[PDB]
Amino acid sequence: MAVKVAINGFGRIGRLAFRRIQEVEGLEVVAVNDLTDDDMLAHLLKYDTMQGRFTGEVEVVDGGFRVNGKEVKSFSEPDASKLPWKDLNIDVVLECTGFYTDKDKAQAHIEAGAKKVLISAPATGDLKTIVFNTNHQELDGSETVVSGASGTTNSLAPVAKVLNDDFGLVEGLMTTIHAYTGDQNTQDAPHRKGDKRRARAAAENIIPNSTGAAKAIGKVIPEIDGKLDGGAQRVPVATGSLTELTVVLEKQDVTVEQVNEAMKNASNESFGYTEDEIVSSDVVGMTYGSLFDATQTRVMSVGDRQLVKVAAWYDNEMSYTAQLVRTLAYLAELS
Amino acid sequence: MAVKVAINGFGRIGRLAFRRIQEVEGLEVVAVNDLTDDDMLAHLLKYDTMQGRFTGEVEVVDGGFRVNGKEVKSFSEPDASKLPWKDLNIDVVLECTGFYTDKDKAQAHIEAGAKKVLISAPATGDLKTIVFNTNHQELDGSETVVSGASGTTNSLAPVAKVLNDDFGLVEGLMTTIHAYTGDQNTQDAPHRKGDKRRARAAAENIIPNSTGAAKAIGKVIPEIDGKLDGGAQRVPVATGSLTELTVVLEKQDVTVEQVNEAMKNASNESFGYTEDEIVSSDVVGMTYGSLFDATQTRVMSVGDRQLVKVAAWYDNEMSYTAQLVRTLAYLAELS
Amino acid sequence: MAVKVAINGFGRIGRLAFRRIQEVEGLEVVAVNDLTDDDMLAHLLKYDTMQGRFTGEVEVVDGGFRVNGKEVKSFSEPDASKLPWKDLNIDVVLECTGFYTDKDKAQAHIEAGAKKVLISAPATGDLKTIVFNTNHQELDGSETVVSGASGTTNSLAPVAKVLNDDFGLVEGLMTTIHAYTGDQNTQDAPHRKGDKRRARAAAENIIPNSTGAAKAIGKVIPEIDGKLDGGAQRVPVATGSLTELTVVLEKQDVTVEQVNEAMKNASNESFGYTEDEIVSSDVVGMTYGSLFDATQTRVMSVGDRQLVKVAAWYDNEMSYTAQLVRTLAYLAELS
Amino acid sequence: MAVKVAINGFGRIGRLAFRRIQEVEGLEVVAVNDLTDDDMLAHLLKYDTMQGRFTGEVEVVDGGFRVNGKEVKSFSEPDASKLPWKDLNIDVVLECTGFYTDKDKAQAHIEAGAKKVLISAPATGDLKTIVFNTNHQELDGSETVVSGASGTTNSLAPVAKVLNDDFGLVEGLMTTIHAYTGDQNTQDAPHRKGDKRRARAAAENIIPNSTGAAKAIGKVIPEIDGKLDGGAQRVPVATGSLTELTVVLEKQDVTVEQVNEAMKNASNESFGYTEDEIVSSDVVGMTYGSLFDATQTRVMSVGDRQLVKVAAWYDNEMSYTAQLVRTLAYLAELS
Ligand SMILES: NC(=O)c1ccc[n+]([C@@H]2O[C@H](COP(=O)([O-])OP(=O)(O)OC[C@H]3O[C@@H](n4cnc5c(N)ncnc54)[C@H](O)[C@@H]3O)[C@@H](O)[C@H]2O)c1
Ligand SMILES: NC(=O)c1ccc[n+]([C@@H]2O[C@H](COP(=O)([O-])OP(=O)(O)OC[C@H]3O[C@@H](n4cnc5c(N)ncnc54)[C@H](O)[C@@H]3O)[C@@H](O)[C@H]2O)c1
Ligand SMILES: NC(=O)c1ccc[n+]([C@@H]2O[C@H](COP(=O)([O-])OP(=O)(O)OC[C@H]3O[C@@H](n4cnc5c(N)ncnc54)[C@H](O)[C@@H]3O)[C@@H](O)[C@H]2O)c1
Ligand SMILES: NC(=O)c1ccc[n+]([C@@H]2O[C@H](COP(=O)([O-])OP(=O)(O)OC[C@H]3O[C@@H](n4cnc5c(N)ncnc54)[C@H](O)[C@@H]3O)[C@@H](O)[C@H]2O)c1
Ligand SMILES: [Cl-]
Repeated sequence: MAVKVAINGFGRIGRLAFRRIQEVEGLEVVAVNDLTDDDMLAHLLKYDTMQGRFTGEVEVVDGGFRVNGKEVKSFSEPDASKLPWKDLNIDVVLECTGFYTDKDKAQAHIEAGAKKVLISAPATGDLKTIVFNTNHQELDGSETVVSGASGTTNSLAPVAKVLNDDFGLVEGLMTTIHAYTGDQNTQDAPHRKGDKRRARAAAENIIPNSTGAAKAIGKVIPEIDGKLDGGAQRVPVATGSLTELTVVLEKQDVTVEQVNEAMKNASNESFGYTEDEIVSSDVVGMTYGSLFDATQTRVMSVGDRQLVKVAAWYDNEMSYTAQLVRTLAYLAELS
Repeated sequence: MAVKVAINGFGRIGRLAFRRIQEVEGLEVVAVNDLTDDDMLAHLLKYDTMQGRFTGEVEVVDGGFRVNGKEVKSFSEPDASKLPWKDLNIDVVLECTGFYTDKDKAQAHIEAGAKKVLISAPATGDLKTIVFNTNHQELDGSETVVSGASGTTNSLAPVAKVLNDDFGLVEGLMTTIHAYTGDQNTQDAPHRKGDKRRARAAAENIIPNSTGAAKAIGKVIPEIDGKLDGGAQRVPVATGSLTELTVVLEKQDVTVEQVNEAMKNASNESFGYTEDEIVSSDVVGMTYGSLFDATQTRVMSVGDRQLVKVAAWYDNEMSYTAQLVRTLAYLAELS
Repeated sequence: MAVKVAINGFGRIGRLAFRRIQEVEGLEVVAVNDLTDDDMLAHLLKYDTMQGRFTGEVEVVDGGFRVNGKEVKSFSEPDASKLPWKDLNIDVVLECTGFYTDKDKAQAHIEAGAKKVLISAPATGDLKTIVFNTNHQELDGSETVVSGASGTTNSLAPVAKVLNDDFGLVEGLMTTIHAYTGDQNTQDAPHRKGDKRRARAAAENIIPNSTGAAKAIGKVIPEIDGKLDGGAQRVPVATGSLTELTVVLEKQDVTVEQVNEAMKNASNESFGYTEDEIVSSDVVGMTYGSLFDATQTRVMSVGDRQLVKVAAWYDNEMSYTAQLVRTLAYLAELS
Repeated sequence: MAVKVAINGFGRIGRLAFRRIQEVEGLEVVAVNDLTDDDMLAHLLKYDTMQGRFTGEVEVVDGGFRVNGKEVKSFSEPDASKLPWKDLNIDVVLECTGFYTDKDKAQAHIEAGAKKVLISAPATGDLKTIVFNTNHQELDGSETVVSGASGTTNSLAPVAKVLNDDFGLVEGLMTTIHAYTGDQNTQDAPHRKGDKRRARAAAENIIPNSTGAAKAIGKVIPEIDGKLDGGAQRVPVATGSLTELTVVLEKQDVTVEQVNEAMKNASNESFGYTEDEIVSSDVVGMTYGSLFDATQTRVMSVGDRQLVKVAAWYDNEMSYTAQLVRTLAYLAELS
């Protein structure tokens, strides 16, 4: 039958990965783990502020919940090493808690009996960081623990690859205007990780913040390692984000048209192209990992010296989740 | 010299109580306790999203911080029983963590050496619940643990008293349209206390939620115990709230004017009166505990049967804080 | 073939009425009028911040736009008396500009050649005010200008009817906690109609405001004329709203359960029932005119005197639009 | 006595300039013009969602309003050529309506009798564009119509000057993450100027949009004419903005520290310097034209090739307004 998936952390990425799996044959979520009870899990699956009402039926049953007639087993175990993955025969854990973002920590799922772990974030340790349709083919099926990178990395990789392949990337700087996330406080309050900015009221501020997306791009595209860096501004939309990239290229006399054309030629189910004057809410729930926006391309030329600026939208939620689940499927399929 | 105050929980209420104590002679905050470091505390005192920049100078120093030339000792101790209150000679603890909202739990501060505790919230146990300028005179100086009630209770009490004194309260229902607070999640997520509504994205929803304010009004005004109940709708403003009360009265043929008049006559530093067409942002940072809005008075008469509706604004932060600090001062002065 | 509909004012209600007519056979929108060009119209139809991407294809063509292979003629004419309705054989104008909310003013469409007008708001003059599934049967086919009421009226009517039929309505008061609309300013600015509250930053305040919904309920349910009144708080969500109604009933010893069952028994495609602890975003895009929320029903009893409170959600946009289009269909079919 | 000022367009910039003039001696606002009545004007002066309650007393009087005992005459006249500026002896009109942003159009105030006009925006035609403390010394007193530039320009100019003087500006690109403003729609609607992005729900989207600030910088700093370009993202905060500038410099091996120090050395009352990890609400109401944020400086070095990124905050309202008022004072003082 299907690939057996357990989701660890039924949060934003967890539940959306659950929804998305509902429309990909060969994958079944058989178990979910988190820190709450079934009443709350079922409820947050059914209702979603940004992504909309869940389409199927959800019902609390014994030991978990039923979704469109399928039993999902649920657990409330903060220590992953104690999860009953061996008895459940879990083929892949989707690790979406935010607390196991390291090869050695995530290993706990393997000890508990899962065959492989896919982490919904950048992760430290000796493992591959994968953006689907940019470098998934670097997976060979011997990996046990894999990172699915970040929303920002997924928005940036296909854009950066085209810039480098077609024009030769000398260097660039990124800013991501990014929806606020669960890691920010509702009101000004002490922040768990001592970040004085993620401390502030999330929905009432433009908030500068760091991201590894550009700095660690070299893990996704080794041939440009060290050539990008940048940061983020977290702003008050609840999901939907934009990556602006300003670069220096080797090729001279570059034009808006050549850049846009090159992006369009690279488009697929991960990397979308648009020429419509859209805004963030238009990309909520979209399944492209990156939507290239040709209306935002600019070229500064002073004499023979040029800066090239481009921008790609991503739903930091659904865009990333759709990539995560593509990498999931590919990863499972290799065994 | 001054009354020695320690603040437990340097959060929204804690920091604002600190600010407000800066302009009230005879009160000095000598200690603060929370779960973070000085860098974070100093920072959140200096900067405040809704309430504005702190006016004085704040500098991180050894074992705490200096504010306008005064040393504040700071601690990072979750178990209150362990705080050095005896060494510091604490006269009153302002208990503003949200975790000691009960007479027996709050007792921990007394064991630790504080003479008295004032809790920035409704609290269970055998103790007095005080709304300044409605029933603060019920304090005699033999109390060790006192509750300052809630924001909503302070908004409501003075309105409820006038209605009862002047018209005879038969019964009523309340809804507070309330700013969202720190116990709501930033994004849809499991809620610590299992509340499926406080679980939702705070700044993106109208959220029905409970409040004891009306049900427990009888602790502040015994003679109307059991006559009020109601709830809240948490909405996306970061601070600033409104209490609507709909009531049945014993007196007949009541008019809008008679109600407004009676409210105006009862106005003081705690209970304000306005006839201007204001909106929530207008009351941010105000120091009335309750601002009666005459433009919102409504009287429904069918034959000889009437419903009377009124509304009072409050800054759930600063209004409550100003009331809290008035009570603190009165409380400390009684010994 | 189909009934020929022209939409006047391609705004929030106009474009959603357009979307909604795409899925109701026997109605075709053949013309649209507004104050802009086709580029803008096509665009606002394609992309909708709260209601999501339009599903079909939209293309600017000559003299209007093409939707799913169908030609829509578009005009840019502020004076309705000059629209080419006679030439286009318009059966019904859906009047959604906010500028023709009066029988005599709306008469301009009839002079221009439309057979009938349906107004997407309360309207003054000698005409029927219709809430589908509460009093649409009051239409006999001799009306030329009809009002579809307001979102609030549509949320309230079916609730008020069950209350009266099953308990005897004595009197009541309403508050609707309501998403902000286009008649509010983005920033504090002079307000076109002199309302000092609708003048304020819409997305940054809780804003009291008037509404005729309750006061004029007797146009929809004559037997309770004069027994309801109340107002609105406009709050920062971009669509989705809640009506709170506090009532006195002739029936004594009423329980929460009795009220809830009576509501459930009246449910249909206009009046939904829920027991889930939902929040405003959960109703965005729903097609019930009114969603009764059983979780919010309260009964305050003091001796034999009771106040009953209930609450019904409505997407002020899509709920109202769904009702408007049901009324449109029924209206057109009577001829 | 004082310089006589009239404010045309008592909008955000108009009212804030009015407040700010209350604390600059030698300036008196004697008259205000807009399109509303006195009730509305007085009210919007008193109450301000982001900027707070006005401190003095405001009272509607005959033919205007009284502020702190001073009579302000008010008018309701859309055609500036008809304003009674000669009878009032206006020395300067502050042109803040957004409808006279051109030398020839603004001439109308001169014909009506004003001696000089200062425009609260970029303006076309033969006139000087002034950022106070960057180029106000280019004013000689023979100017009759002057532009105060934009908030963005005022944020950018001092930053760009330091970059050019100390390192040699080769070229650069700018993005401003900007609070939404009054020219955006509350809900998705046709936009007055045909802009399909400014058409969208302002407080629910990240919205790319154009700005002349970088492109026209050469009007403020001639020696870098043509070297900058860029755009804006309008995001959901009601006021408070950030300018990010990414540049190529002549000087090689530039460091973060060198850049920051050079910015600190240039600081004055128009150009602030900070090393605190602040967020947008922290700059609401600040009087710096530009607040340089040292924590956001980055230097990307690949071999011998560098990009330098910096960022400066501004309250697009109060920062701009304080700059406008300083230019007003200097302008009037030259005659
Ligand atoms: N845009 C995004 O939200 C986004 C995009 C890509 C990746 N990510 C990453 O994915 C991860 C999750 O992000 P999120 O936004 O979904 O966070 P979230 O807070 O919504 O989800 C975390 C969930 O996991 C649960 N959890 C926490 N500790 C646990 C434990 N020890 N055992 C079991 N369950 C536990 C929490 O209760 C919560 O339900 C993070 O690493 C985040 O950085 C987020
Ligand atoms: N926010 C309001 O509108 C408001 C109004 C009236 C009353 N209150 C009440 O005041 C209390 C706190 O309110 P708040 O909004 O400031 O909460 P908050 O979210 O700001 O948190 C308060 C602080 O308590 C600290 N804390 C938590 N546990 C602690 C511990 N064990 N020891 C020491 N410090 C600890 C937290 O780190 C935080 O800084 C609550 O009881 C609340 O209901 C709040
Ligand atoms: N939006 C809601 O929540 C809601 C709910 C129920 C009823 N309504 C009512 O429907 C009507 C429209 O509401 P909306 O919120 O969709 O407004 P809106 O501002 O989005 O739409 C009005 C549209 O009509 C256009 N218009 C204005 N004058 C015109 C004219 N003279 N000729 C042609 N076009 C013109 C405007 O350009 C705009 O597109 C109002 O009466 C409103 O009260 C609104
Ligand atoms: N909002 C900002 O951050 C900001 C910053 C710098 C400059 N500006 C510029 O300042 C100008 C005004 O901006 P705003 O945001 O205060 O706009 P606003 O809409 O808030 O105020 C404009 C005012 O002009 C009045 N008005 C319009 N036409 C008029 C007429 N011809 N005669 C008399 N009064 C008229 C309106 O009633 C309104 O009060 C614009 O040119 C704008 O670009 C805005
Ligand atoms: Cl995150």
